[PDB]
Amino acid sequence: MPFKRFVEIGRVALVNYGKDYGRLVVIVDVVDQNRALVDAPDMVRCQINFKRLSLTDIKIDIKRVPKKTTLIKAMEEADVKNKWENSSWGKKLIVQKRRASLNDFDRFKVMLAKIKRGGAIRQELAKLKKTAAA
Amino acid sequence: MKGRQGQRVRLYVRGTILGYKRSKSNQYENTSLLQIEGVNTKEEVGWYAGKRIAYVYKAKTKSNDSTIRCIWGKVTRPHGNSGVVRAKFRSNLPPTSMGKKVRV
Amino acid sequence: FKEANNFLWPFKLKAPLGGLKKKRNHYVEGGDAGNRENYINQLVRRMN
Amino acid sequence: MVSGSGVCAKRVVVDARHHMLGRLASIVAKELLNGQRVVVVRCEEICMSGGLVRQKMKYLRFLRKRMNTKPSHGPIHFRAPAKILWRTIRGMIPHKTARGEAALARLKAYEGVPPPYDRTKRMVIPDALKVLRLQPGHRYCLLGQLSKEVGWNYADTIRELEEKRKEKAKVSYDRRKQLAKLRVKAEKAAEEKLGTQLEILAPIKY
Amino acid sequence: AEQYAGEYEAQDKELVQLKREARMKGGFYVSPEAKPLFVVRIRGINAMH
Amino acid sequence: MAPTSKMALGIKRASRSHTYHRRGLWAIKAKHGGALPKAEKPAAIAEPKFYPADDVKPRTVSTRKPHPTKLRSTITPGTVLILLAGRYMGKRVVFLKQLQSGLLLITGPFKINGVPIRRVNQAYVIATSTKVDISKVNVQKFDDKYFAREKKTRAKKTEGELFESDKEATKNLPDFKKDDQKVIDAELIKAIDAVPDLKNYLGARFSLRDGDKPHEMTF
Amino acid sequence: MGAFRFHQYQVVGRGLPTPTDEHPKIYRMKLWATNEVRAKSKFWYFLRKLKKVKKSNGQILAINEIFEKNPTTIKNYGIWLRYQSRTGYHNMYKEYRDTTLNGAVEQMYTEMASRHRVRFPCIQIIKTATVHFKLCKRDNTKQFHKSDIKFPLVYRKVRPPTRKLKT
RNA sequence: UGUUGUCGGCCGCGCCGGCGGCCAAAGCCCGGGGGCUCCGCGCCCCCGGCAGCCGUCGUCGGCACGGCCGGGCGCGCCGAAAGGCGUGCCCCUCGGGGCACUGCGCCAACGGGCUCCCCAUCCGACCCGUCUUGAAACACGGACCA
RNA sequence: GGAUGAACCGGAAGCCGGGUUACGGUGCCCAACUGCGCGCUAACCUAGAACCCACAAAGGGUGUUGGUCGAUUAAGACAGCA
RNA sequence: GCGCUGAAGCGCGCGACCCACACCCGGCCAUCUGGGCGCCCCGAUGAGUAGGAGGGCGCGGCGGCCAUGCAA
Repeated sequence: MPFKRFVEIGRVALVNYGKDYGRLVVIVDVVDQNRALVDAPDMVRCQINFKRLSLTDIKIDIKRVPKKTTLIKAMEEADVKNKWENSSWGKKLIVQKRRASLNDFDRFKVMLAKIKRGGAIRQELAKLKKTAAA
Repeated sequence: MKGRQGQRVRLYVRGTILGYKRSKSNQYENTSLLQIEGVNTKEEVGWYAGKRIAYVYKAKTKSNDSTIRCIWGKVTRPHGNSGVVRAKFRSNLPPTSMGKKVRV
Repeated sequence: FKEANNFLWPFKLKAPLGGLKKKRNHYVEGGDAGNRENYINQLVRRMN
Repeated sequence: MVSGSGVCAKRVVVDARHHMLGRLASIVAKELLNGQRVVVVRCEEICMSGGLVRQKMKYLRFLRKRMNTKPSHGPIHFRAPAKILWRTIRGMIPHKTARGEAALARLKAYEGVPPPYDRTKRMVIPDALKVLRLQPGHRYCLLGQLSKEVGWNYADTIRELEEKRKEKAKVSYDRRKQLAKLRVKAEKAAEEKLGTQLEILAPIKY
Repeated sequence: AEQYAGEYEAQDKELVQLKREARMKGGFYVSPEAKPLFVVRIRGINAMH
Repeated sequence: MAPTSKMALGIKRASRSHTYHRRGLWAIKAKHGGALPKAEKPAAIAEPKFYPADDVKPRTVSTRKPHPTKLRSTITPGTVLILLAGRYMGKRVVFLKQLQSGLLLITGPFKINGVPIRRVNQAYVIATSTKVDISKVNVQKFDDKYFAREKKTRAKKTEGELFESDKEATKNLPDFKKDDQKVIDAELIKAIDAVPDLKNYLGARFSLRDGDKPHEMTF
Repeated sequence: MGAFRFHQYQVVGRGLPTPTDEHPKIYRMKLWATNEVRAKSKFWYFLRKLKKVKKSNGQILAINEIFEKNPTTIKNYGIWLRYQSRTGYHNMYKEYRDTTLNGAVEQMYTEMASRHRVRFPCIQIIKTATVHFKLCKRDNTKQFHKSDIKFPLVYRKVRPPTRKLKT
């Protein structure tokens, strides 16, 4: 792909790498067809030439031109978009992150136990199949 | 682009070989036992099973056997699981090539 | 103290850690050769 | 980043559909050198970037070369897409040494599907084509579009491709119709699912 | 080294701004530097006179 | 650098104190250094040799320094170790050897009829409340006198002391079985209860001796 | 900004010289560079180019940089420029859309390299000139960006923006 | 005789933090003026208070690992352990700090070589000797050995 | 290191061991990136310091990108049709 | 070489890596610095044809010393 490149606001974007070490961003100022200023509420602004930083589906409700206070206000209005963000499209990383945190005792018993039950569910599910089948 | 999903993959990373056991009379094959210094994360051993360890056979550096043999095995299984791991090598190694730093 | 140097007599430096940027080039082009106050102190702290 | 096709201790099935021939061959040669036993499937559906005439001249300089100069015995040229892929592997591997020849002999390339490897074939980490001919980005050529202009094995291969595709479409259509039924009674029994104290901390780790 | 620069701030006031935002560079005065050296021989003795 | 600054900053300072206690007693440690010591028969030769004393004393100290410290990095007690899981009560094992971390040898006695011993990559071990000064080294496999029963009754007292903590603590009892299942291991949570030791350690110390020398083994 | 592109170095100086009533008189010529290493060198090209001096008959008083000047923010820089290709150096007057002074060099080095072909030995430019947005004359990328600032057109090409994933 | 834990030295590694350099400053909130665009938005610039934190030089501060090689410390008491327990000075005058004050001696655990072949890898360009500026040499000399 | 290679580059070597590098290189063969930001090319140009060894000229090219200057424009252009 | 093409080409920047016998480091061989008691030690440089200069190995018979031999 040459892709989305531009020049507009409201469109959240998600990272294809850099320093930071973060990161999700939305584009505040738009400043030809390569260069753009991306910022976030609790993330640092950067002006990048950013072909290879790709923009996600979920879009946040703001109009064109954002200084800092305005951006904050927009974020407050939205939020919700971050949840979609924790989950899903780009976005994903809070559900994944929930994954990484887990090779650890308390964490390992919570797991055998999800498992143990999962089994009980397989068994109920299987019984159901048998009644349905014939 | 690359559509970063990804996974991570990083070269790091050093480790040392503990010692390589070449045994027969005729039932067993060969073992190598490996220690990475700290590295792979409990998650990153676990998610994986499947480390390639590639160690360069580099002059190290008296006059060494500098040959165009870079050897890369695979890590079979933890035995050590939060540290040390078992490994095997498929060509078979250089001389007593125990010791030398292991890398990916 | 121009004759306190009169050292004893050459420093035997380690090859630099992580290398040069290339040897065939001067300071202007991002190379190593030539005069440079900053980068000598970088280079000697690589040559440990 | 992690290469998501690559190592398995034993597998090895590769999908060649709209993959890039030299990119797929490069990973396959590395899996073969590692001691894997590699089966590339759908060799007819694999892609090479570049404009048809210029791909056609490369192979054609081999085709005038097929004729002459003559004992017999090789230099030799394979008409057909698996065997073109095999010719590509026998340049990718160091092709004068027992370790390389033993790696070559662990490859098979099969056209369509062999009779059934119904364990799915898997895609190589972005080997695949769409973009790598870029939108536009001029032409690409399929190996089954090259080998129609070079000959059988191809021709039988694309006729057997057709039948194996038509029957496995029919068999897929109905297995999907039962799988959807199984999914719907499975999801309702996760919507229901009895209770917890331990059990719902796991779906708070999706 | 701070005092060598330091008179150059303390008297001066023409040096920083105009200078960011405009070209040429200033009249007045300058402070000197010294300074001794170290030499390490990067290139070997093969093919030089 | 942060540990290593502290050592400097006399020099010696306690070692300037040490002399003093001898100076205080009264008047001394030139005479006693010169006048002493033993000698004179013997047989043969150069007498090039040796040991006990003064170097050996830094080498034991020196060897003591990883030893806390590797536990600060990895957390726990030391050896002696209990099956948490398996049998509700049951019995006690000591880590005599690492093939590795993970592959471990867990121990006991056998002099008449005996007792096994396992090498495992796991099966069943989480640690207790005791520390020694080894890491995880001794072995081959030795012990014996009363001690299928004693080591074991030492087990019962720890298994009671543990079983109560396993009731108070766990997530429950079923993956204390997964923790016991693991056995590399290790970091997360370590120190619960089981108070005190004084016997537990005395017992562990004997176990180390028993998996050492000199019994049953000599020809 | 992160791993440079060319911060302009304000060198004030001298020319320190002789027992004759002469002496050299004052300069900046304000040069874009990566820190002192480029300066030293930059002066010998300025001193060879304008005045002829020596190396020694340039003495340098002080250096001041510029620290984020632009605050990230913008202009489409008019550059008066020299590229060496199939002979010596040819003049060019390039006015192009950019971020900043960090970016302008690269877009020139890449356009002098591709567009103009330039290979290593080359030295830089003559000047870089801010201009106003409505004013920017010639041509393609910048004209569109000028239009984007207008607006309507911040909010045009969202019209691919928000049109990859879908609405 | 073989192995494994370690204390000491050497080098490598990644990460974190502070201060000064660019009189510090992006900055933001407050307050005042100018310009462009004169279709208005929006853009810009300058000055004072002020959350704030930045990319780079220099420097210092804190940790954790590996590889290789080898085996300064005590001399009364308590303290498993590490550690403190003699006294004077001074800064801070808080926690504490540095500074000063005889001689002598000198580790743990456990129970092989070589020949030919095969596979990997390189020399590889024979060797070898000679001739030659240059030898594998399609330059010369040898069947092989005693 | 340069596919091979007396004299190009790195480099001047007792033997060994380990560490880091130089030149040069990092898709596979082949250790190590299918590295980052950007831009040009679609001819398989093209994977090339140097070499008897790697050719390509005078001259031409509305291919394509890019820079600039003059004039003409809603006091309606350029072209086409009428 | 396989052979790529929004690059595995090209150019402008850049990050991390790889890689010698080099350079460091450890231990050791000559000469020389010298030192110290026929012997020990500290550090440096230390490829090699023609070739000079010097120490040593082996052959055969002779002499003085000193043995070995029914299994040389």
